[PDB]
Amino acid sequence: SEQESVKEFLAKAKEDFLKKWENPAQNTAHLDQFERIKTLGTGSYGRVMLVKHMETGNHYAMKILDKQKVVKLKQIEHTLNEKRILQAVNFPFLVKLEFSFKDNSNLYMVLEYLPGGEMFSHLRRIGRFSEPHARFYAAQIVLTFEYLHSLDLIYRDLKPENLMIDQQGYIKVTDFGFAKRVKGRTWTLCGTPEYLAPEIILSKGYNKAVDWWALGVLIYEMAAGYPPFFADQPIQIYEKIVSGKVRFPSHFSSDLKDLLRNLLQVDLTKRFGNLKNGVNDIKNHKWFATTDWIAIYQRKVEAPFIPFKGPGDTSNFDDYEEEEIRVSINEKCGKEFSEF
Amino acid sequence: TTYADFIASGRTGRRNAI
Repeated sequence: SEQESVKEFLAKAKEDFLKKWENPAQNTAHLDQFERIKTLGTGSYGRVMLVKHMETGNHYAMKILDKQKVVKLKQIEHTLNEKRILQAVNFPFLVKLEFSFKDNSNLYMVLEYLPGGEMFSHLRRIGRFSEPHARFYAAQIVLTFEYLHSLDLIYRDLKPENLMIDQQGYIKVTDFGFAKRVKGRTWTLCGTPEYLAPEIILSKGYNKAVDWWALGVLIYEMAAGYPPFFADQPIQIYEKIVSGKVRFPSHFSSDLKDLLRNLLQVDLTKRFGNLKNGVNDIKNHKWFATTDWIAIYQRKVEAPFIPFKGPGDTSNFDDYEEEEIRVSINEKCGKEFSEF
Repeated sequence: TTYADFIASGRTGRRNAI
């Protein structure tokens, strides 16, 4: 039985997760063991750099967070939570945390490196994805959310900017900066404006159904090349989202439109993923009729795109200014990050 | 067109979380 196999798989995954969640791993490397290659991304907290593990020659994406900046930006809980989730999860489409450590100034998370880069870059380059291309990525997200939701984790920041592509053309969910492990409802205003479910905008209690709404936004943006609700400023985007109105490009198939009407559903008692049959309402939808869910999970499906090569191995990535990694002689924010 | 409106929005670049 396929259904009893799903139940047994998830029961084992929860047992594995809870063991790691209760006793997280800490201090599994040191900065002196890595060579910096290039900055891949910069933000408020700090940055992500491509690095080489000197002992093996393996490459990784190292997230560097300045402890003082994290404290100033009120991100202590978010930082500790992101690391705690990353070390406890295990799914083929979730980025692996290889090592983590801290020094006087910084927190370090050494992650699996995804050389295919952002889905965002490819989507804006190509304009839009064909429906089979969009469907392949959408199927990965469905399975990822079925896994995360089973562990009572709400993701809350789905967007092309967050979805990396690996060597096999498969996507990888990477950023857990807003994910929360909660059973009932939650109230925080977080996420990205275009991707917010109306109940988030309206300050109502919300649950895992917000991720199914964000999936609708993602599918739409992938298939259209632009999101369903956009405007000059976030407040104007919120107005469109809460309106209860959506328009589709003429090239969208009838099946795609029907799936999107069920995901981009204001009414929580009607939203797909949130009904009695849960995720099976999405998995069994006509738009996914050609999807072999087990073959996607087993990574047996040939990806629609497998990532012009210029000088070096980072030639297709944007150029960030290479800034120093300063390690103060004084320990900063020791008590705040003792669990890291 | 909707595509022209998307370009005019000025939110075609990478979007930050709130």
